[PDB]
Amino acid sequence: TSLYKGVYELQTLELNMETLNMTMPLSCTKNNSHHYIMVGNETGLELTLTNTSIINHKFCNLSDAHKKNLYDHALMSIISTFHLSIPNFNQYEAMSCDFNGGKISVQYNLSHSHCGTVANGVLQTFMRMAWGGSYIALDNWDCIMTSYQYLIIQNTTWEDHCQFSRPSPIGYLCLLSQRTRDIYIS
Amino acid sequence: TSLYKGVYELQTLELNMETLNMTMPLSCTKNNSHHYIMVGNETGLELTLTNTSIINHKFCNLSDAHKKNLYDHALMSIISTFHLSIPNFNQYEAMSCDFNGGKISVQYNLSHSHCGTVANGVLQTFMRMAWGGSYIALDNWDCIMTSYQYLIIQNTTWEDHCQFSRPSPIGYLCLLSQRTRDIYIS
Amino acid sequence: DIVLTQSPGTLSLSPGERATLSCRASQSVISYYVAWYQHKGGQAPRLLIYGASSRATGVPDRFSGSGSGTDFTLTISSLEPEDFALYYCQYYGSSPLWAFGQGTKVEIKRTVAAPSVFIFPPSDEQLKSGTASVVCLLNNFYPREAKVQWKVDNALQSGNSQESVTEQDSKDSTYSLSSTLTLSKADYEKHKVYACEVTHQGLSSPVTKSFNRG
Amino acid sequence: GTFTWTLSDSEGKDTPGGYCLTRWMLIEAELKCFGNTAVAKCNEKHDEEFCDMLRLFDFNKQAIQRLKAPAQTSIQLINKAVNALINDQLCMKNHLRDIMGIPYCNYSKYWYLNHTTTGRTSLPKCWLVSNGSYLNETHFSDDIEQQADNMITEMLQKEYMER
Amino acid sequence: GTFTWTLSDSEGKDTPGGYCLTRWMLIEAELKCFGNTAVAKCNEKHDEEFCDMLRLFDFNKQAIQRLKAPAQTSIQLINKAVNALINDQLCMKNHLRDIMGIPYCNYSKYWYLNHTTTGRTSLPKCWLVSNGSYLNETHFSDDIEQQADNMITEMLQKEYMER
Amino acid sequence: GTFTWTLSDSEGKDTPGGYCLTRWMLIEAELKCFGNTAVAKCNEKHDEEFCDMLRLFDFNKQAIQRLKAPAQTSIQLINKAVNALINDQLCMKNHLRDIMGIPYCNYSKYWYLNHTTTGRTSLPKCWLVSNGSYLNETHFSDDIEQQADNMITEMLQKEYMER
Amino acid sequence: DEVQLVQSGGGLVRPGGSLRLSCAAAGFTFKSYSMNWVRQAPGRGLEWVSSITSGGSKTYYADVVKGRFTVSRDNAKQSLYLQMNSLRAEDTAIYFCARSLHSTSQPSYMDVWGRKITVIVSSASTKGPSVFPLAPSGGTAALGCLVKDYFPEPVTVSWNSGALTSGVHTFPAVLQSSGLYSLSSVVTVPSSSLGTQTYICNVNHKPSNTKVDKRVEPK
Ligand SMILES: *[C@@H]1O[C@H](CO[C@@H]2O[C@@H](C)[C@@H](O)[C@@H](O)[C@@H]2O)[C@@H](O[C@@H]2O[C@H](CO)[C@@H](O[C@@H]3O[C@H](CO[C@H]4O[C@H](CO)[C@@H](O)[C@H](O)[C@@H]4O)[C@@H](O)[C@H](O[C@H]4O[C@H](CO)[C@@H](O)[C@H](O)[C@@H]4O)[C@@H]3O)[C@H](O)[C@H]2NC(C)=O)[C@H](O)[C@H]1NC(C)=O
Ligand SMILES: *[C@@H]1O[C@H](CO[C@@H]2O[C@@H](C)[C@@H](O)[C@@H](O)[C@@H]2O)[C@@H](O[C@@H]2O[C@H](CO)[C@@H](O[C@@H]3O[C@H](CO[C@H]4O[C@H](CO)[C@@H](O)[C@H](O)[C@@H]4O)[C@@H](O)[C@H](O[C@H]4O[C@H](CO)[C@@H](O)[C@H](O)[C@@H]4O)[C@@H]3O)[C@H](O)[C@H]2NC(C)=O)[C@H](O)[C@H]1NC(C)=O
Ligand SMILES: *[C@@H]1O[C@H](CO[C@@H]2O[C@@H](C)[C@@H](O)[C@@H](O)[C@@H]2O)[C@@H](O[C@@H]2O[C@H](CO)[C@@H](O[C@@H]3O[C@H](CO[C@H]4O[C@H](CO)[C@@H](O)[C@H](O)[C@@H]4O)[C@@H](O)[C@H](O[C@H]4O[C@H](CO)[C@@H](O)[C@H](O)[C@@H]4O)[C@@H]3O)[C@H](O)[C@H]2NC(C)=O)[C@H](O)[C@H]1NC(C)=O
Ligand SMILES: *[C@@H]1O[C@H](CO)[C@@H](O[C@@H]2O[C@H](CO)[C@@H](O[C@@H]3O[C@H](CO[C@H]4O[C@H](CO)[C@@H](O)[C@H](O)[C@@H]4O)[C@@H](O)[C@H](O)[C@@H]3O)[C@H](O)[C@H]2NC(C)=O)[C@H](O)[C@H]1NC(C)=O
Ligand SMILES: *[C@@H]1O[C@H](CO)[C@@H](O[C@@H]2O[C@H](CO)[C@@H](O[C@@H]3O[C@H](CO[C@H]4O[C@H](CO)[C@@H](O)[C@H](O)[C@@H]4O)[C@@H](O)[C@H](O)[C@@H]3O)[C@H](O)[C@H]2NC(C)=O)[C@H](O)[C@H]1NC(C)=O
Ligand SMILES: *[C@@H]1O[C@H](CO[C@@H]2O[C@@H](C)[C@@H](O)[C@@H](O)[C@@H]2O)[C@@H](O[C@@H]2O[C@H](CO)[C@@H](O)[C@H](O)[C@H]2NC(C)=O)[C@H](O)[C@H]1NC(C)=O
Ligand SMILES: *[C@@H]1O[C@H](CO)[C@@H](O[C@@H]2O[C@H](CO)[C@@H](O)[C@H](O)[C@H]2NC(C)=O)[C@H](O)[C@H]1NC(C)=O
Ligand SMILES: *[C@@H]1O[C@H](CO)[C@@H](O[C@@H]2O[C@H](CO)[C@@H](O)[C@H](O)[C@H]2NC(C)=O)[C@H](O)[C@H]1NC(C)=O
Ligand SMILES: *[C@@H]1O[C@H](CO)[C@@H](O[C@@H]2O[C@H](CO)[C@@H](O)[C@H](O)[C@H]2NC(C)=O)[C@H](O)[C@H]1NC(C)=O
Ligand SMILES: *[C@@H]1O[C@H](CO)[C@@H](O[C@@H]2O[C@H](CO)[C@@H](O)[C@H](O)[C@H]2NC(C)=O)[C@H](O)[C@H]1NC(C)=O
Ligand SMILES: *[C@@H]1O[C@H](CO)[C@@H](O[C@@H]2O[C@H](CO)[C@@H](O)[C@H](O)[C@H]2NC(C)=O)[C@H](O)[C@H]1NC(C)=O
Ligand SMILES: *[C@@H]1O[C@H](CO)[C@@H](O[C@@H]2O[C@H](CO)[C@@H](O)[C@H](O)[C@H]2NC(C)=O)[C@H](O)[C@H]1NC(C)=O
Ligand SMILES: *[C@@H]1O[C@H](CO)[C@@H](O[C@@H]2O[C@H](CO)[C@@H](O)[C@H](O)[C@H]2NC(C)=O)[C@H](O)[C@H]1NC(C)=O
Ligand SMILES: *[C@@H]1O[C@H](CO)[C@@H](O[C@@H]2O[C@H](CO)[C@@H](O)[C@H](O)[C@H]2NC(C)=O)[C@H](O)[C@H]1NC(C)=O
Ligand SMILES: *[C@@H]1O[C@H](CO)[C@@H](O[C@@H]2O[C@H](CO)[C@@H](O)[C@H](O)[C@H]2NC(C)=O)[C@H](O)[C@H]1NC(C)=O
Ligand SMILES: *[C@@H]1O[C@H](CO)[C@@H](O)[C@H](O)[C@H]1NC(C)=O
Repeated sequence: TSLYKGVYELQTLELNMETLNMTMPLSCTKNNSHHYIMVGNETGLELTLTNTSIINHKFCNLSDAHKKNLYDHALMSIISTFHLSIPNFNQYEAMSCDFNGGKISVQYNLSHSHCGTVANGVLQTFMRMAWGGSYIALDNWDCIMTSYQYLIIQNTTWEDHCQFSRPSPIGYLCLLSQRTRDIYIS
Repeated sequence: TSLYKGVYELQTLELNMETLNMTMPLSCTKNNSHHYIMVGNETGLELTLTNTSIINHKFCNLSDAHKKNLYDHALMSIISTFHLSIPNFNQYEAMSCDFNGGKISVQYNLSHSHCGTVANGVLQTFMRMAWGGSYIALDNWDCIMTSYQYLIIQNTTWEDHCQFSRPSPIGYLCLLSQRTRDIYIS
Repeated sequence: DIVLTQSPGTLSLSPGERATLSCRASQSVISYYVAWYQHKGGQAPRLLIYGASSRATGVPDRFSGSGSGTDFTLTISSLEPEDFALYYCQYYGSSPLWAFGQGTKVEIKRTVAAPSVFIFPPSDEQLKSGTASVVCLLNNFYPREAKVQWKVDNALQSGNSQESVTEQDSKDSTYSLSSTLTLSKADYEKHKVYACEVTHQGLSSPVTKSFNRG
Repeated sequence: GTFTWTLSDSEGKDTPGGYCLTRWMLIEAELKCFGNTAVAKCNEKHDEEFCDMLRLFDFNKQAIQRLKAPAQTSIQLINKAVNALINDQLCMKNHLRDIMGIPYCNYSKYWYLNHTTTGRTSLPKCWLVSNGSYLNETHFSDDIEQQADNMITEMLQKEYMER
Repeated sequence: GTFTWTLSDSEGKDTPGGYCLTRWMLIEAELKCFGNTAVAKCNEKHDEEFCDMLRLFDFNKQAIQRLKAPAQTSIQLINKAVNALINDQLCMKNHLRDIMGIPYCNYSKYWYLNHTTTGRTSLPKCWLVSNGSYLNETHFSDDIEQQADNMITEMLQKEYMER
Repeated sequence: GTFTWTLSDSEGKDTPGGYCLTRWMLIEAELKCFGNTAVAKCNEKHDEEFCDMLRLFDFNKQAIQRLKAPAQTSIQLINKAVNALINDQLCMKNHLRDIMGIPYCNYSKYWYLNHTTTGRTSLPKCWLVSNGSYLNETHFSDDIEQQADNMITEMLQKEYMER
Repeated sequence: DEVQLVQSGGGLVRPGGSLRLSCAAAGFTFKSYSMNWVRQAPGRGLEWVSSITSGGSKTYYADVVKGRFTVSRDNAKQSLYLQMNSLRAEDTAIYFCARSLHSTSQPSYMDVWGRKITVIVSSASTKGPSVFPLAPSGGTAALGCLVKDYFPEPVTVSWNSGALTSGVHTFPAVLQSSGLYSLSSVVTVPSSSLGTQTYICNVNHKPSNTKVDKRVEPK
């Protein structure tokens, strides 16, 4: 062991962030393409970087979904926090959603095309929310690129998804300040 | 030179804020009517207090402008930051815009008429963003008046516009907290 | 152990051109601990770049740093006369604690100059002592690459000759080289004709200078 | 805004103050108790990640114990309270450093010095990382050195005031 | 939220710390170096405009050097980082004072004391303005006086600790 | 963000600093003046409710006196300035405590110690409440005790420096 | 003063011997900084030797010098030491001290360096050189001196007692298998002047108190 000044031994500790699972979201990374932000012991949210689309239309009927009020209220907050943190978002047709039956299905079309890409804004937000192990997802003044064509956000089940990085709440809690920042008037 | 306690000489320094031109906007004042907020070495934004209108319609087709996505993304952020900082804005017909071809053309009709004037809100925001030398633009519980009829915001070229006050970033950076503050529900 | 491989080993450029020096690491490393150093012969190494891209005080801004992961770059925008020296990259934190590159030398590129060859027989005082050193001199050439072949009685010699090169002349940027064939007096008088053969890219054909004992 | 959540953990201790991270809060480790002199710095410092985590775990402990669990997990409370627990500009700093290739704090691993006979402990400091690689101890050894110095200075300030 | 950007400028100096404003950062003036004792106050004080500017210029220097320049200038980064560099309530204070006819700081001009033989320098304080007219030195002379006093107190605290 | 509003009330006093709550600012009580040593803590502390109220009442006094009254009351100014006057995370703390059944500060009632011969006063601390019931003095008696101790320590630090 | 490190120590030892290198700080807070030793063996590159943290708590060694070298510091004297024991011939090098600071606030770097310390490890005895002529054999001709079998370095060769400097090349010395050094100094001169002008090389070898002058003449 490391001894400094003869009498002080260097020691370490690692926080088990899963103790916070009942009060705040927990982000973690399963592999390069699959990332998760979990809420509690039952539900959560899978963030996918993929070439395989799941929505071929260009609708995001949030007004309908709100009125019907079948979705998980916490998950919808996270979706809103995610989308409201995207800098300079202006291609509403690059964002497709399906909320039938209360599910969460959100698809950002990253292929709508460096810094002025809508993918830039989306990926930056994805970088910040999966902060723990997002460095293996992708590789210029913060501006990012990816060969993947879609970012998909779908609700998932509580399983052992955190196979590459351990759960952390920092990514979500630090994104909260980016909401309604660098947002355009419409 | 001024000597305090016999041994301490009073000395001064003045920051050259233009060194920041590549990371943040710079505001400055050309004369009473013409004020500028510049971004980088190529583009910028001219804020005009004038009696001469440039837009006779009452449209601000932001949804169209966003979809077409021809404008400067930084300039549109500034426009949004400016408009989202206007306290108690409620006369959407006093704001006209033209975004054809990607240009920035925004016109606030200050003559729509003390503290309940839409001009008050607009001028207060203009006061805060051109903070350096805005005191020569105009002369009551923060509420302001002006004989000018229009505030015009148009994109401009990078030139030596800062002929009355030297460029500063403070006005813009301190406005960022006023966004979505004292904004009305619609 | 970490290995820092700089490239090229020798970068030959004229004054006023961009010099791009490279450093490749064994493993992937944290940019914050990559440093560049200039080393002239008559003094101690000089810190040029630290933290991959921060330029040290006194460094004249033509020097820049960039890089990430495993590939790092030192760049001089306009080579100046004092900029021709040795350069080393450095990484702190692995094993060895401080790793260095083998160094890149930047030299002045010149027009090709051919060596002027001279051969010197052994002096008689040396023979009276029992060893013979015959010296072959290659004077004022560029580039530095030169091949010297010692032949005695038309027999190729290997292992009995040391070379030594001067540093680039400050005026005309040329090199000079000496090859010293060292033989015992016994073996010296066994053979008659002594020759050094020089091949340099400035010569029309390999030049041979010879002598016969006496 | 500026954090305000106070840590309450004085019961049964030799002197009020400090904070004990239970086994549940630590990855594969037994309980770790930090004294008042270390933890009391969390009331003042504006840039110690570990202090933000202390308030975070204490808020989670308090909220779970003092509020009744909802049927479906709501994150309303943490959204309401986050800025009284952590300094969102501190992790902005860590984000900007990451963006810049500078070693940064991912809030998971911390180091501290521990006196080999008196057990006195320093306030844990975040073990930095960059592109998935954690710094080696050698990378910040002189930091550990000055930490040992502050420990020695504090131990001498205590013997003086213990008269 | 509370600022967190740390200033890094210790290379080649007689002792780590301090900050040197290069010629590029100063209007018509040569380089100006401020020592650790002055600059280290920027880590703690919540109301020194010059400290906010130190972090601002350092962030600009760092960002330019460590990030690659985009084709079109983006202000996304500064919008993301502004609150880790400056105290947006500090310039709110200066704004409210301006609104009120009270002299205020426009962040452009600063004054400091400089020892005529040892060169020791105070942390620069903002030179106030009102309706385009900058205060005269006489308007805040007693401030300069107490600054000289703190310099003398610090110089005596140094000679004591330099044993 | 972090509060910045400075209190200005030095006129006619024996030494600059402090703050006097006039009769208008107090419920059914005469003027109460607090000295520099107590009030000067408001420049540094991040968790004293009374300090936030001092800045609030001073801003109200200043704004009324230095700005002309509008025809219809506007709250634009306070919305613009609130975060330079109070720590919105401090009352978030009081809100979270209330939600949790923990005694909290409703910002209305404060207590302080007052030396019976020298008149020296401590910085008032908020008298806590829970479900409409204010704490009894017995509930925080040891707090009052350590406050008396800090008063004695400060009085001894003053006699030492008064040489 | 100026921020510098003042080197001391070094010299010549036989294999197995010992040498203590030291390096005193001037004009900077020595205790704040880690300290390092770096050497350059002849013809090779920069190579790290050892390092010590600011407070002496930690010392690190290159694998090549482990167990033979011991680094230490005295912050009160603001001094840094390297005790090289069990020296090997390959330990011949110039040596440098350099400061560094290892904190999360700074990158890693060696900003302040001392001047070179010369360390020679050899079994050879100090010996003056033997100077043999290199005689010339239209245009320009070349003559020179062969400075052979000397130890240690350096030697200073001048021509015609300092007056002849144009076109002189004194080559770097080669370390022969014997353990002794050898070099040649040459000069090109107009062939016409071979008869009129006399040519002397002046070989001074200060470590052996030897000053040799040798006439080079044709044939
Ligand atoms: C999101 O909402 C979209 C709009 O939703 C409607 O409006 C909102 C405000 C709510 O009230 C919502 O409840 C409404 O449904 C929605 O798009 C809609 O999708 C339906 C299909 O289910 C479309 O109905 C089809 O209409 C066409 C004709 O209308 C089109 O052409 C005319 C003329 O050009 C246009 O004026 C219209 O705007 C449309 O463009 C019919 O031909 C078609 O008939 C057959 O189609 C289905 C296909 O399977 C058959 O099963 C039927 O039996 C029919 O035989 C439909 O009637 C509707 O036009 C369309 N609206 C728009 C504006 O596009 C979208 O589906 C929602 N997405 C999700 C994920 O919920
Ligand atoms: C901002 O957008 C405004 C609306 O834009 C339309 O809708 C949005 C959602 C987008 O899809 C956008 O792309 C659309 O254009 C836009 O105002 C529009 O301007 C056009 C002119 O270019 C108008 O077309 C004219 O319509 C009239 C008749 O329509 C009017 O009367 C009827 C009946 O009262 C109403 O129901 C309508 O709402 C209108 O009030 C025609 O008479 C006219 O014919 C001639 O006019 C032009 C004039 O130069 C000639 O060149 C043509 O050749 C014709 O011979 C046009 O067809 C459109 O009505 C109008 N919409 C509205 C709602 O007012 C505005 O121009 C945009 N501003 C900018 C700066 O881009
Ligand atoms: C921190 O210091 C580490 C060494 O310090 C020692 O260990 C620590 C824990 C303390 O005990 C300290 O007191 C000790 O002094 C240093 O470790 C190095 O880490 C890198 C990885 O970042 C290793 O490089 C990779 O090695 C693997 C394993 O094969 C190696 O085995 C031996 C060591 O057993 C080496 O000497 C060999 O040369 C082999 O290289 C390789 O598989 C790998 O190459 C391939 O794999 C990667 C992906 O896995 C690809 O990207 C590559 O391109 C190749 O295809 C790497 O070469 C290195 O071996 C290891 N050294 C030691 C001695 O352990 C660590 O780097 C320091 N951290 C930082 C941030 O500087
Ligand atoms: C999500 O958050 C929840 C709230 O923080 C976590 O709930 C906690 O879960 C643990 C078990 O994983 C509970 O542990 C309790 O302990 C008894 C017995 O433990 C014995 O051992 C310890 C030493 O390890 C000893 O100190 C004790 O005295 C005991 O003798 C278990 O049998 C029970 O399960 C019991 O609940 C915590 O109490 C529990 N806290 C709360 C508030 O419910 C949950 O674990 C988190 N989920 C994940 C995956 O981490
Ligand atoms: C907008 O922001 C940019 C980023 O901050 C600014 O770029 C900087 O511009 C200056 C020139 O205006 C560059 O200066 C460099 O200096 C060399 C030579 O300078 C010599 O003189 C100094 C003393 O004055 C001496 O210390 C040096 O060692 C040199 O010997 C110039 O020839 C080059 O132009 C060179 O770039 C800065 O390097 C440059 N910084 C960056 C990061 O690009 C830009 O000036 C700003 N625009 C305005 C209008 O202010
Ligand atoms: C997910 O957990 C809930 C809640 O668990 C309770 O609250 C936790 C914070 C912790 O204290 C647990 O020990 C508690 O049991 C589960 O809902 C409860 O399940 C328990 C049995 O496990 C049952 O006795 C309660 O009645 C349930 N309802 C409550 C407490 O309101 C839920 O079953 C868990 N879901 C899964 C998929 O495991
Ligand atoms: C995502 O966006 C891309 C680009 O807008 C779409 O790709 C286009 O799709 C259709 C045919 O597939 C054509 O408009 C073009 O040929 C395609 N262009 C490119 C560049 O691929 C893609 O279809 C979108 N995906 C979804 C699910 O809407
Ligand atoms: C997803 O699709 C993209 C389509 O562009 C793939 O990227 C291309 O991959 C081919 C071959 O691998 C390259 O030749 C192209 O240059 C790539 N285009 C780029 C990088 O823009 C990508 O590989 C696919 N990803 C997966 C996981 O299948
Ligand atoms: C995503 O959420 C939806 C909505 O809750 C899930 O679908 C429902 O699941 C519940 C049980 O969990 C069933 O009782 C409902 O009948 C389901 N409704 C529909 C429309 O499917 C869905 O399973 C979730 N997806 C994942 C991957 O977890
Ligand atoms: C700006 O607003 C003013 C006031 O609403 C407009 O002025 C009116 O314009 C028309 C005729 O010019 C009439 O409604 C009134 O006679 C005017 N009233 C006043 C008080 O001037 C003005 O037209 C608007 N400007 C623009 C460009 O829309
Ligand atoms: C812009 O137009 C306004 C119109 O009101 C001008 O203000 C008027 O100016 C006349 C003569 O200068 C005065 O008699 C009026 O009292 C003014 N009206 C006010 C102050 O409400 C204003 O001067 C014009 N500005 C410029 C620069 O031409
Ligand atoms: C305001 O911005 C617009 C859009 O960029 C400018 O107009 C374009 O300028 C570019 C070159 O800068 C040309 O290539 C385009 O053809 C122009 N398009 C149009 C529709 O004009 C405009 O010049 C800018 N105005 C000012 C004053 O700078
Ligand atoms: C500091 O180190 C000491 C000894 O390494 C630790 O003390 C141990 O923990 C128990 C109770 O926690 C003590 O009673 C014993 O003295 C030790 N028990 C062992 C070593 O089995 C102490 O916990 C350490 N402190 C921290 C914060 O890690
Ligand atoms: C404080 O004053 C001294 C003397 O007025 C300044 O020192 C000058 O600057 C150089 C280097 O910066 C010193 O080496 C010399 O002693 C001075 N040179 C002159 C006067 O030409 C010092 O820079 C001042 N400090 C500040 C922060 O202004
Ligand atoms: C502390 O207590 C003293 C005495 O109880 C208070 O002094 C009184 O107030 C006036 C002026 O404010 C003094 O001149 C007298 O000594 C006292 N007058 C009385 C008792 O009628 C003092 O005000 C108290 N301070 C506070 C902050 O309450
Ligand atoms: C980061 O790690 C990845 C995976 O090991 C590697 O490919 C990359 O080169 C590293 N460095 C970066 C991204 O700067």
